[PDB]
Amino acid sequence: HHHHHHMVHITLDRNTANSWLIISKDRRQVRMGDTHQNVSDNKERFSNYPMVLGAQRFSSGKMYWEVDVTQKEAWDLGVCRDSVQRKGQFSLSPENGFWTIWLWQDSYEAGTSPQTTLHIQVPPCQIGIFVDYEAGVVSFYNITDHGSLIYTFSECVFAGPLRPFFNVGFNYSGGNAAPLKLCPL
Ligand SMILES: C[C@]1(O)C[C@@H](Nc2ncccc2F)C1
Repeated sequence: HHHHHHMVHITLDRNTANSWLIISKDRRQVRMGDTHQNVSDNKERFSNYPMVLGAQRFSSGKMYWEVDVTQKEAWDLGVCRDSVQRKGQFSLSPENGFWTIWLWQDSYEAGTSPQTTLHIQVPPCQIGIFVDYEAGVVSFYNITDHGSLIYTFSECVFAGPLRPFFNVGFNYSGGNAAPLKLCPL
C-alpha cells in the first residue's frame, strides 16, 4: 500500500469503554484489568465484551491508523457505526454496523456473516486500518510483512459517522493480558 500519508491521530474514548478496561493517560493504550475499574455505568459503555471506541468521528475522507497486537491471543480491530448497539449480545457483522477482523484460537478471520477465513503467511505484530468513506472501503494491512493486504470490505454501507473500534479480548487463559497500542505516525 501507500496509505501512510492519510495518517490520523486516534485516541480512545474512556466513556465508551467496558468498565473492566484500563486506558493509558495518553489515551493511546488499552488493556483488560483483573477487575471492574471503579467507574460509573453509562449508556455508551459496551456491557458484554472488552470493547472501546476511538474518540474521532469520520463521515468523509481517507483515514489510516496502526495498532500493535504484540503477544495477544485474541482481539478484534476495525471501524463501526457511531450508532452500534452497546448493551447485550451481538455479532460483529456489516449488517450490525461493524467492519472488523480478529484473531481467535490461532485463526485470523474477517467479521462477515458468516465469518471469512484469512490467509496470513506472517502473523502480524502491527495492523494498519485504512478507511475510504466516499469509496465505501475498509482495508487491513500487515505492517510486520511490508504492508501486505490482509482483507478489503467494499461497497460498505457506513450509513452514518464511523468510529475506530477495538476489542482487547478476554483473559481467561492468563495469556492475553497485553494491551492494544495505537502506534506513532
Ligand atoms: C501485565 C501488563 O500490564 C504488562 C503487559 N504489557 C505488554 N505485554 C506484552 C506485550 C506488550 C506489552 F506492553 C500488560
